[PDB]
Parts: sequence; structure tokens; C-alpha cells
Amino acid sequence: STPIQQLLEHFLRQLQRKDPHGFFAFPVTDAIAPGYSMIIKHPMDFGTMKDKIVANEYKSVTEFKADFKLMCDNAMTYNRPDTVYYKLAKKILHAGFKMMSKERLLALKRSMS
Amino acid sequence: STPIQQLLEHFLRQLQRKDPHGFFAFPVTDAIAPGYSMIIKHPMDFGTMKDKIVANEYKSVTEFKADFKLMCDNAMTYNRPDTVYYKLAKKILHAGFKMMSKERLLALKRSMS
Ligand SMILES: Cc1cc(=O)n(C)c2cc(N3C(=O)CC[C@H](NS(=O)(=O)CC(C)C)[C@H]3c3ccc(Cl)cc3)ccc12
Ligand SMILES: Cc1cc(=O)n(C)c2cc(N3C(=O)CC[C@H](NS(=O)(=O)CC(C)C)[C@H]3c3ccc(Cl)cc3)ccc12
Repeated sequence: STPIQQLLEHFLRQLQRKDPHGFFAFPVTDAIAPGYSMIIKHPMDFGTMKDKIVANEYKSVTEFKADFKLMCDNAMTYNRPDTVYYKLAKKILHAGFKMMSKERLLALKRSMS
Repeated sequence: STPIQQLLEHFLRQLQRKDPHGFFAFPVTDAIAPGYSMIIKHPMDFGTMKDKIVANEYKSVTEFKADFKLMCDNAMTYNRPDTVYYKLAKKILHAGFKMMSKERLLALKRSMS
């Protein structure tokens, strides 16, 4: 492993701690969510993101954040706002934006300087 | 845990992997290393470094790197060059210097955007 990979694993672990049921742990299938494939063409989940970190496919935090936002956006797109899935996705979306904001990334940069 | 703590735990883990017998895992006593405290006025070891990470006593990678360097220097000052201790400290020093170089850290900071 590498430093960028460890920081992204950290951010991932912190986000996944907010999903203790594991709603977003693994890909949604049509078996569990009828019509999911019809509505969601760009699927994402925390397991996939973990595999992508391990293969070093994220070249920046911006790239990692985009997949994270995509996962949350898919949950809010397929599910209606009165479901546990939508509500949690909105919450964790906010937490991730705060955790990985410019201001936060700047303080971390200081500690590498 | 914080992002800096996680980064430092990564560097520490990678360096300890190079010391499977734990030569540097805990403080050297004078019973095991006669006269050590006469030669070495600022002891350091991987166990202490871990405790400092946990206690949040590193302001930067520079500070951590300085403890690692101190650990290696102590080994290379006290022990004779034909010893396992000297030779392993030198090997580990070089590996650490490669892993925590300014160049590596600039690259890592670029990826935090
Ligand atoms: C209908 C539906 C939509 C949706 O967007 N998500 C994220 C769901 C997640 C569901 N899951 C749960 O409600 C409980 C956790 C479960 N994840 S898990 O099986 O990997 C077990 C966890 C402890 C690791 C998740 C889920 C996700 C995919 C599938 Cl195929 C089944 C259930 C079920 C339905 C949906
Ligand atoms: C003589 C000597 C000098 C020195 O600089 N070092 C680092 C030493 C390390 C020594 N140790 C070993 O040779 C084997 C490992 C041992 N570390 S450990 O007790 O923590 C075993 C581990 C698997 C948990 C190490 C050592 C370090 C501290 C002490 Cl007090 C005794 C032995 C022994 C002698 C010296």
C-alpha cells in the first residue's frame, strides 16, 4: 500500500461507519430493488470504492469524492425521500463533503509540510 | 483516528515490516545493551513512536521522520557496524528516507485536491 491509498481508506472507513446497516456496502441488484438497472446506469457502492482504492484507481481525493457523491446520488435518485435509503444517503453526503472539503484538505496538507 | 494519525500509522507499519524480530520494537535497556544509556541520551523505538501517534504528539510528518531518524542513528552509534542491529538500522533508515522524502510528500499533497 501507499499513502494516498491509506488516506482514502481512512475517509472510506469514516463514511462507512455512518452506514452500520450496510445499506451501501455492496451493489444494489434488481432482485432487491426492482427496476434498479432501468433507473441507475452508473452504479456505485462502498465495496466497489474499496476495490478501486486497492487498485490505486483514484488519482486524487476529487476522484474519490466523485464516486462517493455518485453512490449517494443513485440512492436519492432510485429511492423516494420518505425511505431510509434516501435519508441516510443525504446525511452521509453532507458528512463526506464536510470531511473532504478544501479547508480540511488544507489542514492535512500542513501536517505534510 | 485522524488523517495525520492514519498516515503516520501507515509509515510506521511499513517500517516495522522490515523488522520482523522486533529489534527496534521496544526501548533498549542497559541490561541487554551494556552502557547503552552512557552513549545514547535520547532513546527511541517503534513502540514509543506508536504511543506518540496515539497520543497525537506529532505535529507533522517531519516530526515523525525525526524520531525514526533518531532511532536509526542511536542504533548506528551504539552498535558496531558488523552487527545485525547496525546493518538493519541502516537498511531501515534508507527505506524510510525513500518513503518520507519531500518529493513523495509534495506528490501526496498534489493528490489531496
Ligand atoms: C431497495 C433498495 C434500494 C437501495 O438503494 N438500497 C441501497 C438498498 C439496500 C438494501 N440493503 C439493506 O436494506 C440492508 C443491508 C444490505 N447490504 S448487505 O446485504 O450487503 C449486508 C450488509 C450487512 C453488508 C442492503 C442490500 C444491498 C444489496 C442487496 Cl442485493 C441486498 C441488500 C436493501 C434494499 C435497497
Ligand atoms: C544489544 C542491543 C542493541 C540494540 O541496539 N538493540 C536494538 C538490541 C535489540 C535486541 N533485541 C533482540 O535482539 C531481539 C528482539 C528484541 N525486541 S523484543 O524484546 O521487544 C522481542 C519482540 C518480538 C517483542 C530486542 C530487544 C529490545 C529491547 C530489549 Cl529490553 C531487549 C531486547 C537485543 C539487543 C540489542
